[PDB]
Amino acid sequence: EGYGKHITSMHVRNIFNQGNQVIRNIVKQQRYELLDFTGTEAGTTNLPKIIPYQCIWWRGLQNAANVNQTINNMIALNTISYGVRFLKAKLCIEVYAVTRKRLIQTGATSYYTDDFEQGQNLFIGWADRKAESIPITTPADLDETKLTVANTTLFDANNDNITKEEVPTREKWCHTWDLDVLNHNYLWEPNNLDSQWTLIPGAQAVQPTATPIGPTYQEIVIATKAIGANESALVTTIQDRRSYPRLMLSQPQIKDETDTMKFKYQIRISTELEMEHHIKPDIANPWLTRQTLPLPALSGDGTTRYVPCVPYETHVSQ
Repeated sequence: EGYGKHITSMHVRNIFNQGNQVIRNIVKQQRYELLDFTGTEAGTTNLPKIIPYQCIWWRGLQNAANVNQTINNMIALNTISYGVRFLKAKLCIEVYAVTRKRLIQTGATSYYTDDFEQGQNLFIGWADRKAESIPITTPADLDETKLTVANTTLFDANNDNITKEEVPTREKWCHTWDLDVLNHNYLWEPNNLDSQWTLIPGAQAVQPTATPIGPTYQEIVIATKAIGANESALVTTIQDRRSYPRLMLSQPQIKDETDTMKFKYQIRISTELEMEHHIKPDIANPWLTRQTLPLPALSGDGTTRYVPCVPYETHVSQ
């Protein structure tokens, strides 16, 4: 018998883990940006300005210069992680200033000037009553400033469907999503989120026929995975339905002597998406993908992509 101080008989011991380790990263993006309803150019128009939180721009793809390190952390962790679960998403819009171009006419100059409105607000619209979609072409289109849809508005005199929440200056609007829909201990494939036509977790059973997504929107997923040419994994899980109504920013519609008085806003968009990275285990186990199903994405040859914004889910008594 060994007399050492630390001596103890061997219990069955293997230190290598099974993947129980979880890093709980957050990916933050914080942006002070312009909302311009004045101009005639693209997203500067009077049209509402969409927030495509379905398109998982939380990465901050709409520009390459907004990458912070939280991404650079996510990019790394996705290298060492077999799977991920997004357990929260926190969106907060601050309204610092409000501004509107007043029209001035002198000597047929017909120039403009800007005025502060402390009494008007920023209307945050929801599609919650209607079914709508977001056209997507390039990551740039994910910019919530310059993103628009033609002939769309938050104000329809015939029927007003939108659910609206007005944000004054010196006031913030913070909405939060719970993005862990995956029961039975399934996870999301690691993604560095370099694709705009990729989408957010949650099950909107709708998918465009022109861009068939596959099962991952189903409330029950029936899917397969390659895991090499020799093997295949059958990924099968339940995930709760989720409805992500189109989130639209807009000014009030003020009929003015000429054409619907225009405002412009200064806001700070604060986005922190919370991710739990389940790191790859100490030993290679490619078959862990049996627990992972890819992030939903719009697959197709087209240059443009229409994401379902589907507003809501009826609740039936049971």
